[PDB]
Amino acid sequence: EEDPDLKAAIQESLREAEEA
Ligand SMILES: [Zn+2]
Ligand SMILES: [Zn+2]
Ligand SMILES: [Zn+2]
Repeated sequence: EEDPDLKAAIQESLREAEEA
C-alpha cells in the first residue's frame, strides 16, 4: 500500500526544487 500524501508531498518538493 502506497501513501498518496507521501507521494504528493514529494512531487510538490520536486516542483519546488525546479523553481530555483
Ligand atoms: Zn504497497
Ligand atoms: Zn497525510
Ligand atoms: Zn491527506
